Amino acid sequence: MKRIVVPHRWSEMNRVEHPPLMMKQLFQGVCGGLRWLETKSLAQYLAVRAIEEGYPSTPGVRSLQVTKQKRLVSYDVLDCTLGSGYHAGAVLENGGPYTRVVALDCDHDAMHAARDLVEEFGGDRFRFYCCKMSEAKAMFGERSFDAIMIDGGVSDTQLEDPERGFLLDDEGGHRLDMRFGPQMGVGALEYLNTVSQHTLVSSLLAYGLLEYGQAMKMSRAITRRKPFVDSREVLTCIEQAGDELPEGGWRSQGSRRKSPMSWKFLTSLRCIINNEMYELRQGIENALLMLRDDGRLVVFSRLPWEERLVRGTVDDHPHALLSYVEDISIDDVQIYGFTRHAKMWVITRAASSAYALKNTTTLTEEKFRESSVRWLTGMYAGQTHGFPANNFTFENFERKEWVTLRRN
Amino acid sequence: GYTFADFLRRLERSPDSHMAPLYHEHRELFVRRHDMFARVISSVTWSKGVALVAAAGYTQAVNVTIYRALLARMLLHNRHVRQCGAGSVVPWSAALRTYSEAIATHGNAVPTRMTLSALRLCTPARQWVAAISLLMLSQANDKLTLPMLIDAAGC
Amino acid sequence: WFMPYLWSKEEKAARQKSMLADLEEVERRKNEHSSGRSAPPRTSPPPQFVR
Amino acid sequence: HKPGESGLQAGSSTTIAGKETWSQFSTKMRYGRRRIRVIDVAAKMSYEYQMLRKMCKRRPAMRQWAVRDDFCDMNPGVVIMSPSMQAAFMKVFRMKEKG
Amino acid sequence: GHMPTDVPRLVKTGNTRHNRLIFPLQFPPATHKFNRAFVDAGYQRQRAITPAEMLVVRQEVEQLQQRVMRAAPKYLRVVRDPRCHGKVQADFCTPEGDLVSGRVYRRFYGDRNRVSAHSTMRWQHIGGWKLLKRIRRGSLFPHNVPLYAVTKHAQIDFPNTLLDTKHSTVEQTAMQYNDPM
Amino acid sequence: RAAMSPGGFSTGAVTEENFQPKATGESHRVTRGKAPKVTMEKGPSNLDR
Amino acid sequence: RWAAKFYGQVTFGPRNYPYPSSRWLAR
Amino acid sequence: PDVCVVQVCDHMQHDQGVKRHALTITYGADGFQLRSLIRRVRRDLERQLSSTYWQCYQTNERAAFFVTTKVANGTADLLTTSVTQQLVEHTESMGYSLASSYVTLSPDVVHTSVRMLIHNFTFRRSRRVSETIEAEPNIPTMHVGPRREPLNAAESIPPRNERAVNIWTVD
Amino acid sequence: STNDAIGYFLFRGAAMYAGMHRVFFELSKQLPHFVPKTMLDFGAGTGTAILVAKEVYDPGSLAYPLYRSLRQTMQGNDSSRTHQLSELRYDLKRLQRNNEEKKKVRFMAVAALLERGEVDPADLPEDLKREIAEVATAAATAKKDRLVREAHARYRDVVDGTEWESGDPLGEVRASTEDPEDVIDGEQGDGGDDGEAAKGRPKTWWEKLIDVENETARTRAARRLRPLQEVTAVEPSPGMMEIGTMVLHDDVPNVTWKRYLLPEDEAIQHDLVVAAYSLSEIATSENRRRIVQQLWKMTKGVLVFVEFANLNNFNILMEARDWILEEKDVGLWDWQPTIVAPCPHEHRCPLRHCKTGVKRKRMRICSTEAHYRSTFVEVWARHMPLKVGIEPISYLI
Amino acid sequence: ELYVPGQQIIPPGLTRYRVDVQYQGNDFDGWWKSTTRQLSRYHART
Ligand SMILES: Nc1ncnc2c1ncn2[C@@H]1O[C@H](CSCC[C@H](N)C(=O)O)[C@@H](O)[C@H]1O
Ligand SMILES: Nc1ncnc2c1ncn2[C@@H]1O[C@H](CSCC[C@H](N)C(=O)O)[C@@H](O)[C@H]1O
Ligand SMILES: [Zn+2]
Repeated sequence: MKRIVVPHRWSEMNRVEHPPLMMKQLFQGVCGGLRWLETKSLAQYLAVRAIEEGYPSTPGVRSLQVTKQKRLVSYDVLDCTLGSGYHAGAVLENGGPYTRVVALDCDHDAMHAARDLVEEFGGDRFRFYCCKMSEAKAMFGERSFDAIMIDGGVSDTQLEDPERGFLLDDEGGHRLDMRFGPQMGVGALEYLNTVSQHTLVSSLLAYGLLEYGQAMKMSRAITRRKPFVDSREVLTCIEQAGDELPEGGWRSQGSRRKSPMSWKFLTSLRCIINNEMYELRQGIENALLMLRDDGRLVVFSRLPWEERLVRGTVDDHPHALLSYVEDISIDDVQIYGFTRHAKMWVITRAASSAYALKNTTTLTEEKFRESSVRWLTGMYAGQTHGFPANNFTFENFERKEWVTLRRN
Repeated sequence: GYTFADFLRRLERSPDSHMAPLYHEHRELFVRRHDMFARVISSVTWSKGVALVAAAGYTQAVNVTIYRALLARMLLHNRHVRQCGAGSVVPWSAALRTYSEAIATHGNAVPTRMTLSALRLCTPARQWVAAISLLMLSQANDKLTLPMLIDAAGC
Repeated sequence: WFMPYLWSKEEKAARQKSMLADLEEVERRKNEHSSGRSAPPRTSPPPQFVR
Repeated sequence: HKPGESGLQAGSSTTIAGKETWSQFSTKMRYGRRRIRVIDVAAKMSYEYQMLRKMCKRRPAMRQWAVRDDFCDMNPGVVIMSPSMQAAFMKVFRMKEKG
Repeated sequence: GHMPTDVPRLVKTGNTRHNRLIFPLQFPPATHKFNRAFVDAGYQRQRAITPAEMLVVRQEVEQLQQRVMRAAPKYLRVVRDPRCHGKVQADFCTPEGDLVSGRVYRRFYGDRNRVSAHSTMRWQHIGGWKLLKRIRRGSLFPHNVPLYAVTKHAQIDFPNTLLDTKHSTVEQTAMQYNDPM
Repeated sequence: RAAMSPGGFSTGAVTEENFQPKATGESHRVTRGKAPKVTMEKGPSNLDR
Repeated sequence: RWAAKFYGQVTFGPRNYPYPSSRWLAR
Repeated sequence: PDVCVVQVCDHMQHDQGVKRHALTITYGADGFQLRSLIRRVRRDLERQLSSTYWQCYQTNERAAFFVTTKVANGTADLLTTSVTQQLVEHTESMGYSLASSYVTLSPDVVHTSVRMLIHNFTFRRSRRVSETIEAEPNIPTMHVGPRREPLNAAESIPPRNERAVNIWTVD
Repeated sequence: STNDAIGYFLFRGAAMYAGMHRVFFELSKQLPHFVPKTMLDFGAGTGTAILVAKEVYDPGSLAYPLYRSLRQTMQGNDSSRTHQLSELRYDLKRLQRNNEEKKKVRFMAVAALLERGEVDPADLPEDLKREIAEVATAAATAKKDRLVREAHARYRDVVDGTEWESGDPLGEVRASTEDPEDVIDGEQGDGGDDGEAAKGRPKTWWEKLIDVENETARTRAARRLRPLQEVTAVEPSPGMMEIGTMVLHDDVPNVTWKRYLLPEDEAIQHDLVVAAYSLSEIATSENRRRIVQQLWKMTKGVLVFVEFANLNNFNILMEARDWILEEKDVGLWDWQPTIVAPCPHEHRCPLRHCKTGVKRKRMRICSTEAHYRSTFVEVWARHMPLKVGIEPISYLI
Repeated sequence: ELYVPGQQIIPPGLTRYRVDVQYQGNDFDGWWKSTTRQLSRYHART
């Protein structure tokens, strides 16, 4: 009678979790909306129906044959990145019953946070997969979730782990594999030893920070001095070109433009590997496909290029409307140690006429004269009679393809 | 100049003590290919297989499929010594040693087919305390099945 | 002859300086670091045995 | 462009409220047109069914030579795009204006 | 009266040309109940094709393709497009390291006599006249069928790829005849 | 060539960090310039001291 | 003007290629 | 045997306040269970430092190995004095006692900053003559970045229909 | 850049799609048993070569169905022949079976299973009705793949308003369960020896008919023949990578996007390495002889070079043909390079050394050509409406 | 038959024999040479 256990490693013994960013401000954002009130009105409509048929009550003032039993009022939420599960746990706890959370993550180490949530409540309220946030539309389809919450960046579990990278003040040579999941390729030690000087500059300029006068100085130091045994020889070369790293590490409460070139390089090199420009742009535009009509979308932004991407998407997408943007409360910066520039962008979807709201504020006279030219010259034309264009239509089915679904 | 069949012939004609140099001589076939190691275990004697895994334990990190193919070759040698009539059966001590090396290298990662092969190898020697110990080990790891009970009652 | 005729004195000086700098960098990197891998090995090699 | 009028026709109204520009109308036509019409399965038989239909009508002494000619023809023919490829081809085409 | 061989009979029809005469060794068909009593003289069968017939002939197709795949690395490779004016003439990458140019005729012409048991409609499928007419370059051509007037292209030592065509004519002549200036 | 030559056939333990790759980039049929060799260091005489 | 758009696209090595330095170029 | 000699050959590299060790522990005779020696080193050193800075595996029946990848001066001798204490305490458990020992430090190589610390021990015959399995492979694997396969992909579970009741009691 | 990557994919999309379908048609014919369980794509700018390898080796797990009437969907692979057998059996029951007795079992069992749920009593008095239950379980699993093809997205069952089943939410016991179907040669045991003595039993055409007409063992043959589990794509430029991710993530799930090929990376052994239109795009500063020698050492199975038919590209491909054929006599015979397609002689190519190719540029390229239905982009940029486009390609398997 | 880790492995099917020879050296070209001259007296080894 010998029980077998695998010996724990130091990253497993001294594992730290991620602090809650905002709990009450998220629950009003990711739950509350037009999809929430008609859900809460449907629960009150079913309660007064239950006392009508003759069920036992309390004195108080008011597809196919295997799956015939479908669920009641339940409010389906998708978590693109659960991380430590505090934002995924606030929806199922404070929402009470009739709520669900489907959680995704890039790292398999979030199964520990997914395991601890099922022990409280599971099987019918929690569901977990391991995938990127851009592959959510490919595995859930359009109009799938009543709400979608999106986080970004690195959790505090991956920061303090010496095997996951992200250690700046450890004074020891560890491999600088700073990536969020196994679905990406090379890490930063293998990137900076193989990237050219031109490819590194063009990747740094995509994230706004570390502009062309500063990006060519940091890339000159990398490409000329790259025997890189470990992260320690990289951090000496980075801090020699620019200033030394701040004492706050990755989380610096200073200004964005007043931050040193060493912090601007390391925060952008983290974004180069995991491709946060592609992951957040496709994570937002697929979420507006997967949302229901008048749903809610919550995206957290902690970087100034992320504030341009959320602002740039909602003005051009013909369903997205920014409900409100909330900054981080000042008390959560002290006890938890978050970034002061962290905002919460609560985006809602429109049923129709989303551009009629945006033309109230943003409609200039030069936009009106440009719109007259594009109708006269016909620049709003697409393609219909080409080879791939004849097989494409809108979301509503035609009369020609309803006869196809009868036989198929 | 040489193929895998000539290498298998050189392995099957050489003695067991020469399992260590040739494995270290042609280690380009074994250092990254577990399929080649499984094929080279399944094509030779069981004693040459346990000599090869004893040589490879100090160099590489062998998987559970290696010990699975080793127990499969030992069961096939038991079948051949049942059908032909000459030679000795595979000793239960070698089967317990192989299963113990697999359970010390890979803990709670071996299938129950490993325990089934170990019980089928401990069956013709009528070693029942080994079956009781294997049942206790498998019950402590929360994996106790009915064919394991069948083969332990056969032991 | 057209390419040295087009170049000035400081351009040819910069060309020779960059050529000698890249040459000595390549020579010191092939004398110090071996076997490629685009990375130093970070660990001393394990002890070899006579087989 | 008022949302009541169609895009190919032209509206006669001169009002401004509740109307989108044609740069914005071109956005929602590139956005909303993502779907492929349903392929009729029963209308077109499979290619393995069509060749085995022809092998039954051939003489059995001549069947070995038709297999040799079908094997030695390494050209698939006119390669039309699969609907998985046609969806990816239009996904790139709908992310930017035609101009 | 032809005895089955696998050695092609080379009939030299002139300088740099010869004639490859080999015959593709016809096999008997399967003896299952769907091949039996097949109406061959009619050519207008209206008998109902059961799905049992299509699954039997599917396994016969896999047996015949497994037989033709064993001879597949011994086949030729059509490298230039065939011309078709009665005869079919193409260029082939042989499995000997040679570039030949052979002709395929529609009607039967044996190595010893013209007498045979085939029609013209049969032998146009046997000898690959229907095959080589319909295939373009990059596909296989059998070695077992006879090839008429095969001429081997001359070879040089240095590759002709990435060679300048602005050379003079007498040095392009010296370059192509393997004796450069 | 004698200073860098290992005595006899020698093998060590394998890990994912130590590789010794076959990434040469030239032909394997040529062996001119491929042997491991030390640079010759001759010490000074006492006249040079 | 379409050819000058790719000048910011080439690598820094063969960018100024008829001249060794890029300081004395036309800016 | 009646005596036991343990020769340890370090390979040091120093770059301005850091060290880099490579200890090849070697015993004098066969019979010493070095699998129990290494698992004493692995349990002691996992609580102090992560496995991303050091590895420890067996290379022979009478030889072991241990490395350290460029840590600071206070961290490196923390590892070597923890290895050399589990070296003697494993041999004290065999029935021996440390008779004598010595240490030798070598100068630098003529072009590199590489040292060789020779540490030798000598023991003598002192003694007159259902636990938990903790399983780990001999040659360890590197945990660089995220995991490629999930946490439950390592362990194996039987099917639920084949599961039986426990015939021994479990408390 | 990403603006160049849009115009590269919209203009060369159907051209590279047809050029890869030409090579995989010959690879499925010449090597029928090959299933590339892991795939590397060198220089995968746009994922056309990964998408066709999904279409050739796994036509059933795509989001959208293939046009079944085409010759390009008739491959020789074991996974393709399994999917073609299901589509053939659909055509047999619809066309070659005039009896409507198939309908009589369907609409009765639909009416039977609907009425036993809430009106009729239990199935306990009717004995030996396991033929109804095991078909209805198999018909239910046929409905699960039916809704995936209608919605063009897997994991649609959790989207629906059905209740989630309690137990295993994370998928831990489904990914770690012991399969009872994989039995190696030693794990089988204690059977009648007449089954192992009598060889050559299923040689009759009748026993072959029962081998294919049942579908319970075909799914067991498909779970072992996993066609594409892990796919690795290599691309240095970020403009191509973010558009190649948009192509592949809808139909090819879990694709690892590496940014650079390292000399460290050749310790990972893949079944298929595809360098599609990438050997010509390697810059002159990088040693191309090192890269194509590294790509050969990452192959368990097939290494596929596909290039456009050009004078500079054919010289690159013929040099890469000579560099890999130089690795013949280095070691073990079973790992030496063999040319499967197109050139069968393994000497120098006679068209590369012909007499006529000195002064004639047309007799220089040992290539082939693929035909395709051109899109609206190609007929706009070439000013002529080509309903059939021509893509000449040089390939090497 | 035991194995020691530095012994000469003789491949199967072959057996090693010791030959003791002598030659004059003035008449021969010597033993085997590695590289011969490029662009009467034979080697003793051949
Ligand atoms: N593109 C992406 N798709 C899915 N998960 C991602 C992702 N990028 C990062 N992640 C994951 O998100 C985690 C950090 S998000 C940080 C906060 C945490 N999610 C929370 O709710 O409290 C990391 O562990 C990372 O693995
Ligand atoms: N040296 C190199 N190493 C790796 N990739 C390279 C490379 N040189 C060029 N490439 C990449 O290879 C790609 C070839 S374009 C071909 C795209 C894709 N293989 C297809 O056929 O659909 C280019 O996008 C380029 O970015
Ligand atoms: Zn050729």
